[PDB]
Amino acid sequence: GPMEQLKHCNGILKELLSKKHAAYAWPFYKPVDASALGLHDYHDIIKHPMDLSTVKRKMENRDYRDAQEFAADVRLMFSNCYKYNPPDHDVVAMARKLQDVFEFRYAKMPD
Ligand SMILES: O=c1cc(N2CCOCC2)oc2c(-c3ccc4c(c3)OCCO4)cccc12
Ligand code: NA
Repeated sequence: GPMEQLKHCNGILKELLSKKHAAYAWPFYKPVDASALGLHDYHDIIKHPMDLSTVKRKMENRDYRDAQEFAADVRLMFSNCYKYNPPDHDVVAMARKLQDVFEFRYAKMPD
């Protein structure tokens, strides 16, 4: 059921935030600070910002009703990176590596 599947989602989230993946997960830890990064068009291009700290707060607050809602947010965060940047940027390479971790473990969710 949704609560058990959400436990698996919480496990995935913990893994994505763990030292194991820190070499490529770090960009996704906190909301993009567009002003600090000089990305003055970021919020014109990205209508729905997302990041792992926001996903974690939503999980902790029981905001996600099912695993599909959680996965849509995680995928939104990666898609924003693919949308904003040229495909050969290092931040996109990091997004792709972290998304592989996410998708392969999400595919192991119990029914
Ligand atoms: O979509 C993104 C676009 C960019 N950009 C900055 C780099 O150049 C390309 C444009 O950063 C993102 C970051 C990020 C966050 C903090 C950083 C960082 C990058 O880089 C070093 C300094 O701390 C995180 C998630 C998505 C993006
Ligand atoms: Na989805």
